[PDB]
Amino acid sequence: SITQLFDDLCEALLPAANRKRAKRSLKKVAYNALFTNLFQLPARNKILMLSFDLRVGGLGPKADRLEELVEELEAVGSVLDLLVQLAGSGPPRDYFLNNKHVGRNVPYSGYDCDDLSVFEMDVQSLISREECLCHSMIQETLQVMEAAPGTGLPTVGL
Amino acid sequence: NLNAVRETMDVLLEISRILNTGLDMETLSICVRLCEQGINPEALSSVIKELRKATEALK
Amino acid sequence: AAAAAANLNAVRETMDVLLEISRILNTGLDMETLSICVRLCEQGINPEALSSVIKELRKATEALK
Amino acid sequence: KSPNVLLQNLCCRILGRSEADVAQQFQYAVRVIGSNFAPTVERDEFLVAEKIKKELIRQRREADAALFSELHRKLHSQGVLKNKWSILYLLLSLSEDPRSYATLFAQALPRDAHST
Amino acid sequence: IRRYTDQRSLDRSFGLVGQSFCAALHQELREYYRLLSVLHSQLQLT
Repeated sequence: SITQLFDDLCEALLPAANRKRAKRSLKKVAYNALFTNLFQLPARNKILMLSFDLRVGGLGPKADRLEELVEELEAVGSVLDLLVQLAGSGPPRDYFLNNKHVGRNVPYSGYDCDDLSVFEMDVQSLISREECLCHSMIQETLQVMEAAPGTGLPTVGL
Repeated sequence: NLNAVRETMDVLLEISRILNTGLDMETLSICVRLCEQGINPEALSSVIKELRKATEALK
Repeated sequence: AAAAAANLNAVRETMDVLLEISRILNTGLDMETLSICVRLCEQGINPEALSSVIKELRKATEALK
Repeated sequence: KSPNVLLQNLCCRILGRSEADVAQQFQYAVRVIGSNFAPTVERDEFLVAEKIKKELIRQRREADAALFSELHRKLHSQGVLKNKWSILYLLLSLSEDPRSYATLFAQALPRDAHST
Repeated sequence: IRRYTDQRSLDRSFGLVGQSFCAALHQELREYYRLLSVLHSQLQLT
């Protein structure tokens, strides 16, 4: 029932390994903010508005995937008006781009040379992952090499 | 109805996963049921956003 | 202020000029729609896309005429 | 404005019908204008002025071809707009006769000699 | 490929399918020059 549906919302979004009084106190805040609101254009169009903002930043087939999935999702409309508010807030290969040597019915458009320099940034991203990792190994120990006895260690606290 | 509501839940899982929402399968089904009751979505948007800040200060 | 109201004056003049340019080349769009097209052209936009839309929305009322 | 809803404003401008009365034309427009919204061409209000002259000469009104030349002077006299190319190229795109060939006439660069 | 076309355009007894064949080898030199233009712009690389 509905007095449990906010509490189960409270449990799943709380991880684990006080925090045993906090669940029961946070369902109180869940009801206390339910009735702050209650005292005081279709649904699919907002999804079309976010897919447009995908298309401006590139990634066309992804926006086409969003819309082919919401055309069958018309068969829930009160869920999407909530979904669009949590689509901006987050947590706190293919070979057919530049290949014509496959198929038999394969396009002729010749060269590109307008994002083939951004086909080398495709490799710059991969090397920039594996160089940011070696930057996150040298700092987590350089914070250790300069330290003092028992300032972060509670073993001196015994 | 039941096969069609299974299919519409699956499609609803996919479009919230590529949009990279912090929610999961279970909390999607909870929120879907809460909106299926007739509860105002504008109020649920507050409790999810304030929970997802307030639960981290505990850990 | 006053100098911030004079900017809007230099926009209201500029739009009158754009309306004159619109009429001596003869579009079927009026001032109200044209202002929305001016909003679009402020962000920077290609008319190879826009003209098809205008000649389509004028073609979407021949069956509702 | 925000560019996503600004299209719907145009769609509700031409036909006054609601955005719940039709959703396919509106979807067709989010299909067409997105991935053709940011320019991939090099801008020139110069070249477009030199064909706006060629359009109004083709209608054989030479004084109005000199009237546009004054209106274009006014446009620079204010200086309240950044992209003066786009709207004139737009109004040129929607040209119509109130009363051939074009590939041998000047068009801009499609960024096949410049890439970032 | 350019040296061949340099003399065929002085030639006339090469039909008019040959002068359609070799005429559809002008675009194919052009696109090379387009590639080289893109490379020249980005030179100021390795």
